[PDB]
Amino acid sequence: PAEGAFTEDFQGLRAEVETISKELELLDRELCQLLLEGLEGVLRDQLALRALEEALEQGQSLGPVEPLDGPAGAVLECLVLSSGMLVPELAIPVVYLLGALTMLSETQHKLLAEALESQTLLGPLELVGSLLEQSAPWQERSTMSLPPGLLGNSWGEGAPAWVLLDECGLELGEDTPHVCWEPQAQGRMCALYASLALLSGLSQ
Amino acid sequence: GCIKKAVWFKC
Repeated sequence: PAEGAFTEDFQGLRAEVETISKELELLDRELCQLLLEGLEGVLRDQLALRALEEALEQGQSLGPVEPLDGPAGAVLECLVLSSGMLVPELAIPVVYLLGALTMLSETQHKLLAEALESQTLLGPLELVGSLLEQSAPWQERSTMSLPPGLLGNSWGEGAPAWVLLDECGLELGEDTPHVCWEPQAQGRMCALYASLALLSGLSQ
Repeated sequence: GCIKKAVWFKC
């Protein structure tokens, strides 16, 4: 009593993400930098993530936004006209990002703020995307040969890439197999991939 | 050839 499968594959997930991440509005470098500084500060504060998500109202807000304190306000200033009205084409990709971030832990939000601050989004994006592509089918537990250290990522217990993946429910090792795919990790790994792709897209 | 695109700037 439905069409297609319950679950997409990596190609389908990447296509879904790219309908947003590859169709973003163009931002001038100064506006782009202010937006990224704002998002970095929002990722470091659980209340700022909530306040920003509430202000955007999934793109349904009518009327000028209420001014917010701190980083959530700094992001809102990059998405509104001088009147305080939200621009849907600027706000809707941020709504998708906030939606994906709801699946991630506070530890992962702080690591994404560090990745943003250090302009290191592509490394983690490639690692997560490669693990999602190579772990087909996601319903089955499997050991993988991909060694994250050989892709230029720091790898070992407590390294940023290690914590980011461990927080998804993957089983990690310092020796091969470095990563074991667990079906329980599907949602968090997909959300992490979408969040890194959107942050990379927003960074232009 | 050239093409016109919309670019958002800080006020």
